Amino acid sequence: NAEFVTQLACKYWAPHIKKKSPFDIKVIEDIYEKEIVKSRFAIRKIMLLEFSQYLENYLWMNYSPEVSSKAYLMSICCMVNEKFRENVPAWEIFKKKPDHFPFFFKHILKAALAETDGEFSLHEQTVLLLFLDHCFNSLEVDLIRSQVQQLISLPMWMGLQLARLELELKKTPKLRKFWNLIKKNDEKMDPEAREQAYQERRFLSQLIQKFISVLKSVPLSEPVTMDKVHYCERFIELMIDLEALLPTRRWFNTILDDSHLLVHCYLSNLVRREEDGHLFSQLLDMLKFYTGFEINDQTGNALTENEMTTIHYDRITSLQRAAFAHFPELYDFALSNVAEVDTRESLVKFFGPLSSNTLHQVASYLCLLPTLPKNEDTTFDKEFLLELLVSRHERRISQIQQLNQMPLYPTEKIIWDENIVPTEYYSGEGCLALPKLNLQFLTLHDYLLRNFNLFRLESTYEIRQDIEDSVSRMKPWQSGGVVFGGWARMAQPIVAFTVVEVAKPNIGENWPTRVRADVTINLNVRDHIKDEWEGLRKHDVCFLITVRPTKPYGTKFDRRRPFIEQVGLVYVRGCEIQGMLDDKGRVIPRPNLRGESRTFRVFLDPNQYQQDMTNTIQNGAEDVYETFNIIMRRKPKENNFKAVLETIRNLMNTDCVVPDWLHDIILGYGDPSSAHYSKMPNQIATLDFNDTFLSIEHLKASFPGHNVKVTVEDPALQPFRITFPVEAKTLIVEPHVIPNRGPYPYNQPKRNTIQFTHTQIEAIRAGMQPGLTMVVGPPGTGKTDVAVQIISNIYHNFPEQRTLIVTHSNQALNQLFEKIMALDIDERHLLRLGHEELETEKDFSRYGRVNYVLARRIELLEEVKRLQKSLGVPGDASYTCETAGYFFLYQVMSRWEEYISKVKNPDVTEVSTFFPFHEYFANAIFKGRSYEEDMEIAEGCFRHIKKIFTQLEEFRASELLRSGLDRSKYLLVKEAKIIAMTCTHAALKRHDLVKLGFKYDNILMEEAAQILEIETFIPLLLQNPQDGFSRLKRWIMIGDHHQLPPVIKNMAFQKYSNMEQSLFTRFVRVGVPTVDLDAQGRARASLCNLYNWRYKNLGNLPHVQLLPEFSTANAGLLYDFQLINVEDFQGVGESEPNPYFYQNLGEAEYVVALFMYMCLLGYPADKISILTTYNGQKHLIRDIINRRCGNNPLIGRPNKVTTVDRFQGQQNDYILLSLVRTRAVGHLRDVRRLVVAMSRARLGLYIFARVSLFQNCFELTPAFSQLTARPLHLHIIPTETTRKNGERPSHEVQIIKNMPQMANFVYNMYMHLIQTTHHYHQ
Amino acid sequence: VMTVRDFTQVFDSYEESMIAAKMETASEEEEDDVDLELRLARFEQLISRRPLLLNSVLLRQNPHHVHEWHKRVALGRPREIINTYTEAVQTVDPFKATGKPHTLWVAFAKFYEDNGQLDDARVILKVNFKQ
RNA sequence: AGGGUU
Repeated sequence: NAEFVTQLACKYWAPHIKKKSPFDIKVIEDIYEKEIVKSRFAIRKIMLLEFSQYLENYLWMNYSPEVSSKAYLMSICCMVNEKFRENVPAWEIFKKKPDHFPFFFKHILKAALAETDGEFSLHEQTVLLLFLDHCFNSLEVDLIRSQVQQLISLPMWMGLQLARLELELKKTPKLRKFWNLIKKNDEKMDPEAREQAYQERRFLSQLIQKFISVLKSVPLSEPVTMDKVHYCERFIELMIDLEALLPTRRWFNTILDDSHLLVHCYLSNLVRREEDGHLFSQLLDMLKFYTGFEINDQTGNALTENEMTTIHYDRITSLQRAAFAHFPELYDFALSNVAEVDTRESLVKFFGPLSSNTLHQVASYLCLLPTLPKNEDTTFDKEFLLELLVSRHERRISQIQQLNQMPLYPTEKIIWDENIVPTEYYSGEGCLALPKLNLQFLTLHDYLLRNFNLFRLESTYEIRQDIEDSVSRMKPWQSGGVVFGGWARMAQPIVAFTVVEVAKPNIGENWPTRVRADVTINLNVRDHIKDEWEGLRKHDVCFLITVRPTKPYGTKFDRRRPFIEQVGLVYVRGCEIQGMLDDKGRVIPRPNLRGESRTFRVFLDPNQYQQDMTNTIQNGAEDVYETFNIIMRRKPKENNFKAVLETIRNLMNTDCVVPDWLHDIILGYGDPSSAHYSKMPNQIATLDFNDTFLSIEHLKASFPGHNVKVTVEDPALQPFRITFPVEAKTLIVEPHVIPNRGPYPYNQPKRNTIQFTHTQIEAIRAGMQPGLTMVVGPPGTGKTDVAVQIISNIYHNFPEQRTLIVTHSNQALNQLFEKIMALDIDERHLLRLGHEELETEKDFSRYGRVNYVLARRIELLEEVKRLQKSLGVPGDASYTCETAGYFFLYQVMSRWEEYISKVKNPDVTEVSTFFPFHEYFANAIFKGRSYEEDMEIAEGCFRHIKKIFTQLEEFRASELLRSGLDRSKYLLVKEAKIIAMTCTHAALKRHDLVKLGFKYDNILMEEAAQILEIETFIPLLLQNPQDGFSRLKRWIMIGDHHQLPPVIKNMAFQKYSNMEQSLFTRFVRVGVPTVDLDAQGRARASLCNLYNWRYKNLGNLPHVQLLPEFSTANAGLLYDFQLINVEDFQGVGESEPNPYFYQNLGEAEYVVALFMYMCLLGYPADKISILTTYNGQKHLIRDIINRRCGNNPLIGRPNKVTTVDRFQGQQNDYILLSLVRTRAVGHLRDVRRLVVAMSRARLGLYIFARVSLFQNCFELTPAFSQLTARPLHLHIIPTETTRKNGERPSHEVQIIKNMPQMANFVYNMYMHLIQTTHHYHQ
Repeated sequence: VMTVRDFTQVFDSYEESMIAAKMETASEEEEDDVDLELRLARFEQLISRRPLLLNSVLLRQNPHHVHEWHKRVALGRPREIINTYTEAVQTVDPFKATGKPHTLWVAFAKFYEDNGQLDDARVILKVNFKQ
């Protein structure tokens, strides 16, 4: 009934249909019963409805209390849930018309609590659970928060057992007055508002009771309906999210504990079902982590180890009090030591023998259960009662100890578990046992662990995929031995394997500190492969694999079938290369080894080793480490997972000392603006802006809302210092003079040439101040110029404050260093770290910088020699940095001090007459005009000489350190003032950097919205704390959250967990104030309109507005941009020759034909790049390029043929864009992908798509409403330039109405050009 | 190599420096292992330091090192409980620990003191084995 | 992909 839902849409609510039939309630009723319910909530049906804008155009705007029904409520929730599944804005229509949302919300609550199997089915109530989960996860929306407040505030505690409430009020006496105040205010309520309030206050506690009864209805072994399982799963998901967010946790945690839900769940039949309850069990483990999380519910602070111990001690103590006073049969047990009594074992020993009635009575004295009336039997199971008391009082290991026992490699028990390692096929219909990234985290440990686990799971999934690819290729067959029918590049048969070291555990740990093994392979392979295997280096991670093949020899493998059964997968273990052995038995001027056998010494995960050994010793399990028969290596650039996890673990272990003005914002709570410079207590009043402003006019124009007062009236005297107040809109500007640097005018400093806008100035100003500076920089708004100006200003204002620069890509680093080179920054203070093709004019790597220092030292020591001789000092020996230092103090400073004593303690003539360095500067002095002038000229000469000796003193280290590595260490730890690297490198090298004693004061980042959350956090901690506090003074982040996010290989982790969300993006969402750059300078204003709607006030720079090059039309094309409709070609639109390898022959051929048309017009083929949203189409366009252009002299090649995602930060003059899709919109619905796609062109953008499909997409409307304002048929001018954008053309305009007509035209045009011309490349 | 030892004496003359010194001793530790025992006699930074001392005690078969390690753990109620657990697990001798707990369990007012005393009495109470 | 004195 796809024609049914669509026809309804067209009639009643579809977009781009002028007139619709009026609202009819029966449409909602019919669609819900016959389309949604009857199809068993089929995802494709729900998608069609959602995409057709059912919620925005029919459901909500026609919703009222009078028309509300079951079908109406459910339909709204289905649409909202689907929007979350598709990661599009879910709440906008409610925000537009908020009036009836409170009524709607209250009735969602009623429906959720409705009797099981009653009016609402269990699936329908699962849908409601998920919807409510989205609500609780969306408290940033005022409309939602105002409804949810009453469900989760202190008054919810009226759902507590009366004894537990009193216990809590006694525990926190200050709570009682607030409790009383609530009871008083309740009196002022009318009877219905009171009843509504009480129902809301009891909702979550009552929801728990509903869950518990659903859970209990699950049989142990008999068949169970999946709807019960999924309800229970979604319920625990809700519990986790409520518990992992402080505002929802604050009061609800006590409620959850009072209900004893967790004990119910661990004793349940469902967890005991190994297959059915597996996901439920994993969700349960997550919930347990949070119900016992180490945080104070009221203060929100993390609990110390002492506080934890006290909590545990106090519980035992109160249990012993009750034991002593009221238990005789167990009276002897009470007398037990608290520690002995506390272990699980001791507690079972003491309380296990007791009757159900006695245990119930014990629990009642702890306010855990109601009193058991005299002579009554308890209704609770003994195992419940026992587990209740035991679990509550047993010793717990801390969160840190728990983390420190985790292996860093995935095993075969993890790699194929799709509850925690989902495939890319994950629809989003079920939930996963995964952490979620949104806005807030409980503590730093919570924050770090969520990122740890999310990073861990994706890497494990990738490893599993790699293993499947390489192990399948090896074709493991039975021979009871294994024979490999194939070979693999990335995996080899193991010839020998031996554990060679199991070291003793460190104090406080139960695992070996180090496990090593020797693994031998036989490189009977192609020399290319032999070289790659010998290319393995220290810290490279490999996987050790055990297969016991299931198939006879010759049996075909099917990749579609379950991998584990196919090859007989038994074990997977990770390892880390220490080094390859040489023929002297040494772990590796690398040698040339002989033969084809190679042995590698590797590290095994010590925690995994202990667990396996324990399993072997205790349970007779076979020794895993005697079974490996395959070893697999990976691509180094895709194989950093283990190092990153270790770094995260180290960060968790350390005290994580981040700036106190950052901690709360990082965790996402508290005032998002509290780190803004205007709110920093150490805000600096006066700043030297140096070369930031080109003139006093530029400066005045840079501060629109301020009154500028200059300390000097003469306009000819107007670098600038600016003083900021603390009338209060007044800036005091002081012009000053750069100190003379010597008699060589070329040694005057380089200067900034960029006339920064007032907005760019606000960014630069903020970056110079202490605190958090966030800059949102739309395409081409000058992010890089802002960055280097901030860096330059910090460099000059705060010499020996060191700046750390972190980017995502090496391209951004190339751009920064390029612009840095044009500014007044000494290259000896620059350093670039990396694990690369040199793209800058100078080499800023450790290698390049060591070499510069060495070469500069030589030149400077020669200057000292020349100075020596000019002074008539004898001595033929050359100087070292050491003797140069002696020379400066003894020969130079002495002469200068004597000189200053004469002329600065007074004629113009005596400035020159007594100047001690005439001969040295003969190659270059005094003007004899005034004293002040010549004196400063003399001063500048001394500064020139002093700079020589300052550098030589810095360079002495290269005389004390011979090796290039030690020399590079000196530059990194001491000499450089600006140190740059990628976030990737920073993550890998943090351990080494901290060990070196790396220090820095300021961090600047670019591409910030492209960097993963945890890889943004790590660069904050590349150093040790200073006197107990972070040394970090500034944090500048520059990025664009309206462009593409960090890349997540498996998009299931984005769909469920929002793992792609950068820290930058989270901070913007949290509400951290941003500086939004508002004037782009790389593309036509006309093209800028296609994306500037997305940003705050994004306009254009003057040169874009005024330069001819932006108003000159594109030859042979009427419009500078067009959207071109492309219907079917030979009955096909989009095609899929391989699964998900989306293509569109009609579009591809048209694009190539246009490219050919342009080349035949004389376009620079290199100035054209071709983009598409799918890799399948990319290869197809390339295919057609080679098969149609081929060996054509008149037709070149486009600079690139690639995807939009691979063209981030890149551009060309002309972009040819293919959107490919005809059936569904696909991932272009992500507006960020849209914005990037709309902004890759400087001068020309031509898009080929099924226009109708994308027009219907609500999120894409602001772009496509502009694109469809122009014809959808390509307007060409084939006889054409100096024609301007607006002027009517002096040639014929022909309209190409389709691709075949174009391919015809281009053929005829070319056959006319082959006859009339002849070009000649060979 | 000697210089590190010289530095250790300087550390001995004197928290982070204590960490550097304890790491210097744990770097491996003969008579030095017993000396760590001196560190247990003086101070332990965290259960982990105490755990390392316990490991040294485990490493040396003779009883006194283990007794010292247990004492280090105590220095209150939690430490005493840990010592009691060690005694329960330890079958080596009842004398050293006997007196320890006696004076250690003289800071308790009630029930557990009488009950605790009874438990101690219970713990106290071929050929010899038959007798 | 890393450097030094009886």
